[PDB]
Amino acid sequence: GKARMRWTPELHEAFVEAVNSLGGSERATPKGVLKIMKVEGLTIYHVKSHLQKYRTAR
Amino acid sequence: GKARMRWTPELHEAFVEAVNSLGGSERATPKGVLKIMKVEGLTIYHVKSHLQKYRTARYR
Repeated sequence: GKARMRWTPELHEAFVEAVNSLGGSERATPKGVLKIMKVEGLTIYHVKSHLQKYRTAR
Repeated sequence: GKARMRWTPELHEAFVEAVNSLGGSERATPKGVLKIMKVEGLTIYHVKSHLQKYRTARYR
């Protein structure tokens, strides 16, 4: 049904650094995270999905 | 090895909001700020360092 991204350690680490630079999981936006990460192939849909999961995880 | 924890404008703004809720910079504790901010990797030492500077700051 849904295509999922391969969140490697390196990619997840880049994501967490982006989230933190934007003030944390509650303050960061998918678009802001996407803009900071500058990863070829990454999309809003996938960042949003991961950010929602990250918030769920804590 | 390890990233520096940089106090970006957005992370600083989150900090200031937490301090304000705790009654200002002298009344706030570092652990209280840390608990409010919920940022992965942020430690009591990062927040103490920043809060010590902010206590001496003239302006919000």
